[PDB]
Amino acid sequence: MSKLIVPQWPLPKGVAACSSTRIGGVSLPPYDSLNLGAHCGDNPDHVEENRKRLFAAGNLPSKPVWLEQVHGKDVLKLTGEPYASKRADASYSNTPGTVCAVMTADCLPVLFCNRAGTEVAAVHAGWRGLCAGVLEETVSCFADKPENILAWLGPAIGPRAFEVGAEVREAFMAVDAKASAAFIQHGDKYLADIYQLARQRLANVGVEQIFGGDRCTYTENETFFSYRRDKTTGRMASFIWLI
Amino acid sequence: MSKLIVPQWPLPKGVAACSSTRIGGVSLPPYDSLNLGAHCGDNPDHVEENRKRLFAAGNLPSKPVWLEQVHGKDVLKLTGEPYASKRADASYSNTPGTVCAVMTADCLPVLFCNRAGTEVAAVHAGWRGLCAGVLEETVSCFADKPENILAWLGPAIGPRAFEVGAEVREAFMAVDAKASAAFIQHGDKYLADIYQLARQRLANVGVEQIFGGDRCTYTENETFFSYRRDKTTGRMASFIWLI
Ligand SMILES: [Zn+2]
Ligand SMILES: [Zn+2]
Repeated sequence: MSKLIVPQWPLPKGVAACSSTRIGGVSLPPYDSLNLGAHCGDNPDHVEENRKRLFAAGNLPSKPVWLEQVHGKDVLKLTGEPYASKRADASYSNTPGTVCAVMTADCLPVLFCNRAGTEVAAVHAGWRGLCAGVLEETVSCFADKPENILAWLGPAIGPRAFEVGAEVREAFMAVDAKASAAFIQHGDKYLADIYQLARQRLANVGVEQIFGGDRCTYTENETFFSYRRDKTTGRMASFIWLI
Repeated sequence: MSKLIVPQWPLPKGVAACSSTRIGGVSLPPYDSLNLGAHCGDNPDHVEENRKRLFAAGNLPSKPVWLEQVHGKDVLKLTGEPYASKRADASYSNTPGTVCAVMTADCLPVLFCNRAGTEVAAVHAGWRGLCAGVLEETVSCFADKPENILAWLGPAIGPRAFEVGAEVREAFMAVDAKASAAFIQHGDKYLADIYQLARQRLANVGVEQIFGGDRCTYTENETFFSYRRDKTTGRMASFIWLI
């Protein structure tokens, strides 16, 4: 009964993508059902069961190439299983069968693929990496032209729960003063719209086509895990790959 | 104008309580008339006005101490504004003037107080915190004995609309098989009686005096906001305090 989100976009013929929810797994509170993360304290066998179940649900051709997400802006081109460091917050693939995966629980998941369906990419974009331009570095790994790139914004904490400090807002404006529209005042802090921020950097890059960005990990607690909300909790993941 | 629900129970001397409804406000759809929630996308000034009307109608001594409800089971004791964190789903107070409040739109609201009139508490009981035991934790905050504690169940999504998966039912039965009675199958799901579950947990702790729990936020769409019913909508709240 694993419920799986399918990105609403003109998915190209040779591309398959899926994003998970906290439902249909086997873990117990505070990671109650489909927790894919192996680093939040959950029962290690349950995490294996959840992964085994989601891979089947998603018809993944092979195991996802999990990164060592350090909230930076480095993109790891999945050229071949023999890697040095998997340390990074994005992956790019031009290889059929290889699975791009990003692990999240509030941070912005973003999936990319060219219209021809010959190259994909997955990104975990927290504010720091977002601000440092992880989306720009990902896009630049694409041989194709921005014009031909599709971007899907996965479930993340929305503009009603993503409360951030004044530095975060000033951090963004100090790169593209137009980020001012993504912040609304809420006391000595602001309510940021990570989707709006992504769209801006994406536009700056040329990517005219963007979908998703209509969910909230924090608010829809019955569907997603949320680090901001629960502190100790499970993890969801977004996957893309060339068939 | 600001129709205010008054708990039907043996209200003690120095205690006052009220619970709001969607009527008598200033908001427009999908939050038409008295929305109290400031984080559901409503017009803040309207929310600002809806709150001022209620506080007057309710004749509250001060502004309510809004919590950061995360659907957990943490209870916050209101002894001094400088608080480490506001993250909680229940509040307790033995200080006059202090207003305990919980914001809802389906989840179970519960107000507490002792027969003496020296202790009060409010609880936002989502199904997880209810299961994880937020009512027991709230009670164990009272210096008085359960025998003397009065409990009121405010409007929540009733037993004819609160549909849940096998997980919910199982989670509850895990804690106490007796919880099987609050569930009645509907297709591949069940119909839960949140009030029934509250009463059981309340009884396990010796709370002999329980009132209310005859409403349904979902069904009575002309009186309450419903999260299950409307996806985007306002919020009601329940208030209690020592005069
Ligand atoms: Zn993150
Ligand atoms: Zn709730």
